[PDB]
Amino acid sequence: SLALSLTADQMVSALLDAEPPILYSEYDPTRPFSEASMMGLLTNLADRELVHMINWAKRVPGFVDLTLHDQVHLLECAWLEILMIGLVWRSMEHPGKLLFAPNLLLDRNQGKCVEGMVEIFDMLLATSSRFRMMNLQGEEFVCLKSIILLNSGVYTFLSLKSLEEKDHIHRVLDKITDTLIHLMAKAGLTLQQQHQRLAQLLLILSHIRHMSNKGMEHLYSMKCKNVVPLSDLLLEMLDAHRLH
Amino acid sequence: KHKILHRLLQD
Ligand SMILES: C[C@]12CC[C@@H]3c4ccc(O)cc4CC[C@H]3[C@@H]1C[C@@H](O)[C@@H]2O
Ligand SMILES: [Cl-]
Ligand SMILES: [Cl-]
Ligand SMILES: [Cl-]
Ligand SMILES: [Cl-]
Repeated sequence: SLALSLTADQMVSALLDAEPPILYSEYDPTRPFSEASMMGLLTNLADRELVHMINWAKRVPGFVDLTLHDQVHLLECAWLEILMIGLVWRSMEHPGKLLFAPNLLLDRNQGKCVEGMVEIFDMLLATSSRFRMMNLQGEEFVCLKSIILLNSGVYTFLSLKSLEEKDHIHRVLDKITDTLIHLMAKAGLTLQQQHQRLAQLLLILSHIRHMSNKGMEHLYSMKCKNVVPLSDLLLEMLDAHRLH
Repeated sequence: KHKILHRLLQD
């Protein structure tokens, strides 16, 4: 139960150390965009990030204390939300653009290359705009990302000791909550402002969930149309949502 | 023990 005995500062340190690297896309500027190639680039990248994400998850305090089957469920539920919040964060400093990778920066018109995608882009762009308005800090972002991992899936658990097991997840979520407040208190926010920013931050997660739900149906539509061949991990990740 | 994700979580 080491995760429940961390100070806020140690919690923050642990999450910062855990952060995965920023990967490059296989984008070739000498290749003219098509629906297939764009979806090819995005899925290839996402497929490479999933591996790093799995390794990041193991470093989130509390996560390794769960059973393997719990760990699988949380990740199956959250993976696209986690990709999206990382994207939105990377993009905060590039208005009107999404920084999928440092060599792959797309605007909304380039999203129109893929059927149904531009509406997802617009929401992702809107979320980064909100992050920029709020002046979201890196220490707040790594708390939010971990909250997404632990929260998405915590209530859809199929079930024993399930109850007792979930109790541990809620204790960690509470620790992350304390850590956020700690951060905000340290930055000089009054009590009132602390509760207000905490709520604003957590209310963004609702939108991130909605975007993930929409993105998931879009990905599934791409698979069905055979637009791009999807990797076996990404397929498994997608199929876990049991769409149509 | 058959899912790819399960395998990668085990390493
Ligand atoms: C799933 C997705 C391709 C991969 C994208 C993707 C790829 C890498 C990454 O780091 C983040 C994202 C977030 C957006 C993802 C797209 C949303 C859908 O409209 C589309 O099918
Ligand atoms: Cl890579
Ligand atoms: Cl085309
Ligand atoms: Cl338009
Ligand atoms: Cl005060």
